[PDB]
Amino acid sequence: MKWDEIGKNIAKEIEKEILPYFGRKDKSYVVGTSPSGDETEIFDKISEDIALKYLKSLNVNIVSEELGVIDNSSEWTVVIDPIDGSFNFINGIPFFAFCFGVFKNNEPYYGLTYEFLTKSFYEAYKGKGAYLNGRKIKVKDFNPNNIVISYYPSKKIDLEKLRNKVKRVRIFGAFGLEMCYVAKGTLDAVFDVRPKVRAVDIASSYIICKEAGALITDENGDELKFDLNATDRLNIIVANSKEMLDIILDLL
Amino acid sequence: MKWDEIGKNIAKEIEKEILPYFGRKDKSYVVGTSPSGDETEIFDKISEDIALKYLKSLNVNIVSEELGVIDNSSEWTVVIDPIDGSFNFINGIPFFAFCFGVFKNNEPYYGLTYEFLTKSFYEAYKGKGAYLNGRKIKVKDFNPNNIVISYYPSKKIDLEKLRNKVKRVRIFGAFGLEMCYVAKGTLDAVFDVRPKVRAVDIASSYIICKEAGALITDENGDELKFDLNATDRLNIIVANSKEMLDIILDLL
Ligand SMILES: O[C@H]1[C@H](O)[C@@H](O)[C@H](O)[C@@H](O)[C@H]1O
Ligand SMILES: O[C@H]1[C@H](O)[C@@H](O)[C@H](O)[C@@H](O)[C@H]1O
Ligand SMILES: [Mn+2]
Ligand SMILES: [Mn+2]
Ligand SMILES: [Mn+2]
Ligand SMILES: [Mn+2]
Ligand SMILES: [Mn+2]
Ligand SMILES: [Mn+2]
Repeated sequence: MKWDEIGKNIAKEIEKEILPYFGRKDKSYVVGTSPSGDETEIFDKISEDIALKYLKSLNVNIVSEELGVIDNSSEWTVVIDPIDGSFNFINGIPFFAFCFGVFKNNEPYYGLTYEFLTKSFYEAYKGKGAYLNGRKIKVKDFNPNNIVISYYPSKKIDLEKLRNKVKRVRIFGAFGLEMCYVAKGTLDAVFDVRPKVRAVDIASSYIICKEAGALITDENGDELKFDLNATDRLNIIVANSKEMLDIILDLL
Repeated sequence: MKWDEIGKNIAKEIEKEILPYFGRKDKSYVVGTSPSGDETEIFDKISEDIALKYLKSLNVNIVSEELGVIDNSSEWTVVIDPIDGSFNFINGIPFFAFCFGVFKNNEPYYGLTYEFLTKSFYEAYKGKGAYLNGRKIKVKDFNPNNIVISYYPSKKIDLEKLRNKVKRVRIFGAFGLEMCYVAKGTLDAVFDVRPKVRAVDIASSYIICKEAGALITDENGDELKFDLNATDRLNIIVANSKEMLDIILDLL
């Protein structure tokens, strides 16, 4: 059973257990507060549990938004965001996804990202190409007019500066899956200078952007580095290229 | 035949023959320039071309994005947008719909709005009430500590103010469909004062929205009143309650 066979299973299973919850704002209570502050809706937990029901038997560490960490001493740890974008999901906004990330000794091994309503498996092995349902995806070739980013800026962020250079603005309110929309050349880039995105949100899509050509810098335009934890919020800047990144970095 | 049945029929046909196309930015390409200006792309013309098949035997007036406007000197006028949010559609962003607005002597009569990705019919008869797939829909009870608005601003639009007063930005690139979201209680609002939206984007939802209880309006809040042609761009502010309208108006 390969790592994707693992992930893919989990995601499909999760798919069926929780789709009748999409929009159903009346069907979901909160079951508790998680490490990062965020509230765990029952839809959230339920998804993470199916994940836990598979990775439980194996000897591996776990990182997972709701539940937090579960160190098992292995040179293998998985990072799952059981639902990337609980909001959109409960408010019937069709921008959610499942995030599965595997790390051998804190190093990129294989990232799974499943966007439920498209049936789109975004996955990629460390050094082996980033794909889309098989099809070979890669970031987009920059265009100094046709830029199309999605942002989550800070107060100090000059907005008019940005918006004048950007050709199209989108903001789908799920940063992981938005990364993958960079992964395939849809989006030119997507940042978040308002430290919110935790490890568990960007893990699986970290690995895929890498294997697709994205840059994935931090605030000061430096090679983003992070720790495997369901805590600590950080500044990420996934991008299309230098030039793009260039553009971003300054406006901040 | 009941309009609603005719609206649904066309929709299904459209989805039958272009959902395959979804995301495949390769297979498509520009085909003409629309009267409004815009570039017509094959999926668009394929979609429209299927509409007119059904709506030309009816000998009704017809008005749509690509072709423009066919005058049959009837009391009845169909207004069509074969794909709302082309861009996203041809670029894997799962946010796009079919807009079927039927007018009785330049006066709202019926409205269909179809979210292909979600199997969601947004329909409304004048004086009947806004429906989603059966369930009855209304906007959402305002709450300043929880606004969720989408928007497309120009120059004189204080972005400082907006993001600071609101609690969640969600820009989606499909105004027509966004209207149905500001009509089912997903967003508190969505305005477009970067005059790009046209009759064919709003029309069918202008209905649905109203009966759902929203307060559509123009620049200076004086109720939205539009002609029925494929050109003539026009500001607009589909709002939750008056507070929203206020706020949108304040910032403006
Ligand atoms: O789109 C984001 C997201 O939904 C976050 O959960 C919220 O805290 C932010 O303020 C909003 O802008
Ligand atoms: O969402 C819209 C849209 O997709 C248009 O194509 C683009 O010209 C606008 O700049 C963008 O904000
Ligand atoms: Mn959360
Ligand atoms: Mn989550
Ligand atoms: Mn998440
Ligand atoms: Mn267009
Ligand atoms: Mn269109
Ligand atoms: Mn449109």
